[PDB]
Amino acid sequence: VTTLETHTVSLAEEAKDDMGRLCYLPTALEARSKYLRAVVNEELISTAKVTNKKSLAFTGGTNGDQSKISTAAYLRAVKVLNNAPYMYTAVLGLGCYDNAAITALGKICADRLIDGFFDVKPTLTYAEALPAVEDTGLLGTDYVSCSVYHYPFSCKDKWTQSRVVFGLSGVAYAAK
Amino acid sequence: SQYSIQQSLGNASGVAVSPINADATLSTGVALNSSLWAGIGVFARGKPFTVLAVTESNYEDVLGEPLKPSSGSQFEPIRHVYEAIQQTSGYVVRAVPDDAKFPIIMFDESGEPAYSALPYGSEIELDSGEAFAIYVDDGDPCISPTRELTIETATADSAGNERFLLKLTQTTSLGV
Repeated sequence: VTTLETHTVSLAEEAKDDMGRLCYLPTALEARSKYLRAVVNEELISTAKVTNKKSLAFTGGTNGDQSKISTAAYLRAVKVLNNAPYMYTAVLGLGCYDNAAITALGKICADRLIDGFFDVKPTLTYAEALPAVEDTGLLGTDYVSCSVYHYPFSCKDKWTQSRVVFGLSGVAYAAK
Repeated sequence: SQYSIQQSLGNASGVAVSPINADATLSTGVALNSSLWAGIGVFARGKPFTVLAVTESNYEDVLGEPLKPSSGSQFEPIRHVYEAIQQTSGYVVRAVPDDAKFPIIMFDESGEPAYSALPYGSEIELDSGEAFAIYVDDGDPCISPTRELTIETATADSAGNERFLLKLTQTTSLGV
């Protein structure tokens, strides 16, 4: 058991710290803690009481099965990338092989005049690797700023020392 | 995000870029016009059988793409004018035989379009139908690249006069 942080806070609607910091419950929580958010009923905050509680652990929450990945999540993330108000000159496949997502990112690269680092399935032998370029659908005069990568080999894990296979797209990005 | 840069540009208050071109030429200079020259010639574009004042700034397109020398002996005028432009401007007159034909686009009372081509010098008239018509006599074949128009009705003025926007465009065989 290792502690992380502790914060005092007052339930008062106009709660203030001795240094003047805001002690309002959700406001103080978002101001200090980067891990917990709270919702407080305005009609019950006045009558809300406190108690001494120990070992309060969240239950029932989990990410579920991360193996199953949806094109809807892919496109939503692409939308987030587009709407991000920060500069970024390079994008990565980063282990994504969904054709629709690849096409979406290719269109993003085209319409933002940026560089793309798409990667294909490493398991594809050279026989089926060649048609995979056409299967990408990014072939053309517009999607020329991007690049497509493949890694037809097997390596050893640094951490678990296991026979593993993963693309060289990030390695190439780091090299350039 | 809006920070992305598009390729097609309009009237909106923004700055972006046009698609890349590689098959283009350019030449800078200011005509001294100490001595002035003129003569006959055959060129892409340009109103035939009419004196045309051409300088170092505009001859590149107003004279059009220089013609292939293998095509007869028609490289003589283009070579000569390119030689003469580095010193002064000219008042060239373009001459074409009867084989030269310009396109005409007729528009009916309800806006239906129709295509035609007629030899230069000949004047076209409007019959009982076909409310009006337009034509280009600039000497451009409009085949390589081709010239297109777009019509879109818009809001009226204070008088309520029906208005529409017209947009002229040049489209290359490649797709630019």
